[PDB]
Amino acid sequence: QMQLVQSGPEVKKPGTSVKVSCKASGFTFMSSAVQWVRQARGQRLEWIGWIVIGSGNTNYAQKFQERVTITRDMSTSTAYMELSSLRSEDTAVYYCAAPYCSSISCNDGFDIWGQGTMVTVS
Amino acid sequence: EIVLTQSPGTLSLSPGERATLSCRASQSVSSSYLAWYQQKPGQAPRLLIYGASSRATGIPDRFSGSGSGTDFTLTISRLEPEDFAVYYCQHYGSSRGWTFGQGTKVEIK
Amino acid sequence: TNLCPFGEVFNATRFASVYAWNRKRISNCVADYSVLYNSASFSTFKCYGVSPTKLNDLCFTNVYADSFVIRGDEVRQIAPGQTGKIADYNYKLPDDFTGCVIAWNSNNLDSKVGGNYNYLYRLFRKSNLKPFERDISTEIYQAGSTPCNGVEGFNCYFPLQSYGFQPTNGVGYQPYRVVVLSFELLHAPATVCG
Ligand SMILES: *[C@@H]1O[C@H](CO)[C@@H](O)[C@H](O)[C@H]1NC(C)=O
Repeated sequence: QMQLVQSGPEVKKPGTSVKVSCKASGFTFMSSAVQWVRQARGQRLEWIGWIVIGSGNTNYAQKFQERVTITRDMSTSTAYMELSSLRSEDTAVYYCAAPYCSSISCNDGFDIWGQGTMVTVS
Repeated sequence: EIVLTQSPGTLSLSPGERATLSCRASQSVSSSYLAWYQQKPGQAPRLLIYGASSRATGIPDRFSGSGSGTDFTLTISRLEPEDFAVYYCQHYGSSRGWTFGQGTKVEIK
Repeated sequence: TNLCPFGEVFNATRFASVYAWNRKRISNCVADYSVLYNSASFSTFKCYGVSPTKLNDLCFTNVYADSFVIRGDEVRQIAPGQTGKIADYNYKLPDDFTGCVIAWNSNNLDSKVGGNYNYLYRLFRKSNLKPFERDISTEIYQAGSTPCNGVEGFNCYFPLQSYGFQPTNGVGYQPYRVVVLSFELLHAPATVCG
């Protein structure tokens, strides 16, 4: 059974940073890119950016340009995301997601989503 | 960037009723990458359709994507009580994309 | 009795990316491997073939020198029977391989203040390489059931990836210049001796 496991809820002051982790299990991490999206309460999904695993390609959405950093630790098969200069406006649930397949990365969709991480800024 | 618009923002259907959701691109969106997702409150979104034309593994036969060019739709042959949910679509594109549409909500009538 | 031009490899001012090793043929000359062995300049001098102290006395019909740059940790992948991103997608040695692998620490020369991104390695491939197979194609790699249209973006990746080489990197992440000496005996008179 494929799983994505995210770090639990965290509360930060405005003007400070937050770090969110997402660990893969049951799947080769190198086989697929990992993407990040957030959902404010009552709001539509908003895409943040993504990372191609093993490539280090971290291009971000223009709205979040130089406000978010995405990295990965290959030895722990874990994606990481950091946000800087937090505002109360950034209070939201943040999610990681990925495709799932075995040796050939056959699935083009996003088969597995993490449980999500709540981030509150105040 | 590709901007997606969806309608109706809210739908009201009886259980067992056939349903359609619609999405239109702001501009001549390339190919077909309009994957569809289902979401329930307190839960992560789940993939239903990828390529706007093919079911994800484990998806029931009642779900199917359709459309082309700027106009894409999602259909359900009959609604189950389980199918009342918030729906989203996403355009993978050539990257510098992955924008989500505003989504739609389906309510029980 | 001209000396084999090892200086054209080891003293070279430019090295190939690991995705496309620069092969040079060595023939019709007198080899000296004892000068390399006793230089003590190399971080590694290991052989899977005839021991280097006897190798110098053994004649071959053809010797090849393949030069490239990799991370120091990646050096462990260059052996018969090995697997990994370099061993499977960039270069492979046969189980019957005869020859030696020599590594040198190039951080003093290949490092740049902003980092050195001019060395590429292959990250993706559809299948494992055959021994001594070389592939310089840059065609976009498809990573899914959907046909790739040749445009890079999603599940359409450029197959090559730049190294993050920097002067401040830990030793395992420092660049090393590596030369692999392949030896063979063909049905011909030997032309390389020491
Ligand atoms: C490279 O050149 C130096 C002289 O500049 C020499 O001492 C050294 O032995 C040469 N290395 C090889 C492998 O020939």
